[PDB]
Amino acid sequence: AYFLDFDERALKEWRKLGSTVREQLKKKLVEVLESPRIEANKLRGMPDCYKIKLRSSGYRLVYQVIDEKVVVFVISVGK
Amino acid sequence: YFLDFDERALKEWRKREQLKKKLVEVLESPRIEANKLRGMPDCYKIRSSGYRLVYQVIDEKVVVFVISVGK
Amino acid sequence: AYFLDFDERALKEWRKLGSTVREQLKKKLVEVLESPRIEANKLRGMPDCYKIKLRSSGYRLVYQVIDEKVVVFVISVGKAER
Amino acid sequence: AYFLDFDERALKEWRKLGSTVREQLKKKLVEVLESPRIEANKLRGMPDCYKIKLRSSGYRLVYQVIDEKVVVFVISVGKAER
Amino acid sequence: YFLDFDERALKEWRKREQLKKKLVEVLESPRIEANKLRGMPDCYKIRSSGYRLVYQVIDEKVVVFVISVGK
Amino acid sequence: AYFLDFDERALKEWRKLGSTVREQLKKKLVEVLESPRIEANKLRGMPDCYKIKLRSSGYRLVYQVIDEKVVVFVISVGK
Amino acid sequence: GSINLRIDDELKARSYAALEKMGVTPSEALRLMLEYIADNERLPFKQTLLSDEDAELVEIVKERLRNP
Amino acid sequence: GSINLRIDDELKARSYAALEKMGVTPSEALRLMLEYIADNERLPFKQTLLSDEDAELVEIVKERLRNPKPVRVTLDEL
Amino acid sequence: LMLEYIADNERLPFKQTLLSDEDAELVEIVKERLRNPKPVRVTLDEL
Amino acid sequence: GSINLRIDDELKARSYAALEKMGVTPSEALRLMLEYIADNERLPFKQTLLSDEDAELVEIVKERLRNPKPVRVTLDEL
Amino acid sequence: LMLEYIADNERLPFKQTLLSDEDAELVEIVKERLRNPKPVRVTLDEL
Amino acid sequence: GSINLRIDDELKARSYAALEKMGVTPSEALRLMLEYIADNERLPFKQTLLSDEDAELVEIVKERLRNP
Repeated sequence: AYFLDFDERALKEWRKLGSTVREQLKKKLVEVLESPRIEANKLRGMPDCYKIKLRSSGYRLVYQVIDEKVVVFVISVGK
Repeated sequence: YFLDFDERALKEWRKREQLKKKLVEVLESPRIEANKLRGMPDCYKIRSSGYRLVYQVIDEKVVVFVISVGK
Repeated sequence: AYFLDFDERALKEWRKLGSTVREQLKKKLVEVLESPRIEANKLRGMPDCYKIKLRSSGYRLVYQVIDEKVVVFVISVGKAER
Repeated sequence: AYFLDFDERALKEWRKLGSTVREQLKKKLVEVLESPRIEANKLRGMPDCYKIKLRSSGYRLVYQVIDEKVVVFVISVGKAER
Repeated sequence: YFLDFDERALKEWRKREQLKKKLVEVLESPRIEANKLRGMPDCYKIRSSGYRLVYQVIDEKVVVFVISVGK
Repeated sequence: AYFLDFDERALKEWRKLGSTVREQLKKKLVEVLESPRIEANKLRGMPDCYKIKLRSSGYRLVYQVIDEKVVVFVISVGK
Repeated sequence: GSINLRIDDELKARSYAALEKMGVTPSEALRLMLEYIADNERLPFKQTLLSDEDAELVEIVKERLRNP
Repeated sequence: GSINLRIDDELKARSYAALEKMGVTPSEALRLMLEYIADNERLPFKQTLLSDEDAELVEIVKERLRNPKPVRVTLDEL
Repeated sequence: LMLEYIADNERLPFKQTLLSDEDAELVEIVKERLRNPKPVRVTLDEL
Repeated sequence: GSINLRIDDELKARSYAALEKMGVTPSEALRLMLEYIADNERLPFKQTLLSDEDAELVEIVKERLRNPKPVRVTLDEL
Repeated sequence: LMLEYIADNERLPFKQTLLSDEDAELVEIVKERLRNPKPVRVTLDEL
Repeated sequence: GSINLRIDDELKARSYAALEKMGVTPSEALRLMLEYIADNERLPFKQTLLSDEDAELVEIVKERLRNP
């Protein structure tokens, strides 16, 4: 139940995702929005940044969790 | 992987079914990063009971080395 | 202020301080109790542990701050080594 | 006190501060010049860099302390981002 | 070890005898911990001139990868 | 030209070294006493501690360098 | 909805004072903690109690890795 | 003293559920936070907004230390 | 022996420095965008 | 002002040799150190003596956190 | 390939965790002795 | 031997004041620095000038590892 923010660039990238691929990323975003910190997807090298990784397609979402505003901040979408 | 027990750990074990069930999963692909006992080289932990088993994975000998079992 | 806990060993050590030395340790303790994290007194090598140092006498108090209970947990009081 | 160096870019930024804002940055600078390492203002990710922060205005000064020359080297002055 | 050059590094090289003399020593046992460019994965540096060559050692391909040559 | 301190235990260990082995350790101690910080012998895990390692025999000396007193502090000798 | 909180007088003072300095309102502060707790099922503070339990497990492993 | 907090209905539900699982009363949780804030002068959450503000400060330092142009000055010049 | 490692771990015993400087690319695009963030709150319906 | 330092003959030799190689005068070196000490209130050397004093403090903390025995107290009890 | 590594590096591609917990033993004897240090200044002649 | 040092009056004050606090004499302090310099052939201060030269070399490597 974290809020969801998208960077504009991240949102623009999102707009030009295949209907299929964003459907599956979205299914993992909503899992993320409730308990956003998945230790396995920690993007080492940046504060509180995590990946969402797709088995097929190989597309990647990167978000940062900001606890002080309870937001998940989607920064990047692509490959 | 090979499975080694320290002498002390084996004494603990004797005094188990559910842990053993998780050990065989550990024996194939032993490095579960989520249970990383941070602060130690290559060491990991294994719901109920609140009992804790600690083992070390040694790449050069393909063994899982159970060091401690208890609380 | 944060709550104050003393370990049993730490309290025993506290008891056999000169009236003067515990007097000045206490005065810095009340300051710690309202802002327990002095990053300068950070005791590296253990989670959330900090020192209280007395210029004279050379006595050392070590406490750990447990934020989840807002307590300062005094673990050791003394002067180790020569 | 430590010597004071400004980067050319930093000095240009300094020039176009309101008389008030540079006035308060300056007043904290003279304090820094006699004890430049405030570990609390430590800028993590670069060697020996520290911040000066103004409560109001939100302006940030960044300096690096070069002990081998006893200088404080002010690298940036401004307010990045929204 | 294999020897790879980045395109930019090779342009630098063209514009050398003493460095090459040290490279062949680097090509056999490439990891000299004393010249570790700390702050970077697997990167190292190579008296006179004050010129600097930087290379990365990649264990999985046995290459020494010269990235930069200059000052 | 650093001063040389031995821990008493380190000195006792030293006393019961073979005449041969201490002769070669000593040859490396005097190299250490002038420029004590050898980056390769850094004993990772402790402040400013370094090894002196012997090819033969396999005996080990451990010292800590204390710049503030310009001493090299020999802590351990053995295998 | 609404929540009614029993608070020590002195703590109301010091905590509100501090919140103004930070430019965060008391209501925003408390709604953050509740949302956090709701989603993470824990308090937002450092888990130092659990942290130094692990540190002692390590101390036992260390001692045992001395003589396997 | 007393505090009245205006709270979304669903958040009251979800947070109370969570607090009970933990065996912490809503008052105890909020009194911890207020005490923390009072003593530490910050929110107990990771300071990641401040963290990636510094990250950009570091980025400006890095860029400028490439070609440093120091100028020795006195306060009276400032 | 090395095969027994690759069997279980599903990777090479050497350090994956290729993924190191692939995750560095991502960090870059992320470090860069964190410089100029442009946040937008979105209903999942609005996705 | 002025300072007179009593110095061993050989150390004067060896340190002067070293200072010349660096192109630093004995006065500049000593004025850096005195300025550092004045502002930072410590010697510029690694604080390793203090470092391994803390290391033993850490050792007592570790031993005691094995079986912690906290006692809640007030200042008036102390 | 793995042979080409061991040829030059003079070790195994896996991490030497055996030397890890051999250098830990030494650190222990060192950590322990740093607790009760007993320093003695010595002429190299006095050695 | 003996060394004669020219020193600013204010710096003599502040540095001696500080040395008493530390319980180190001015002579001991200066003999340490000279011995250090003699043996290590460098000043005892952090080599941050050399440090942030290396940091810039890394910044160039980083940029180049983006597109090899």
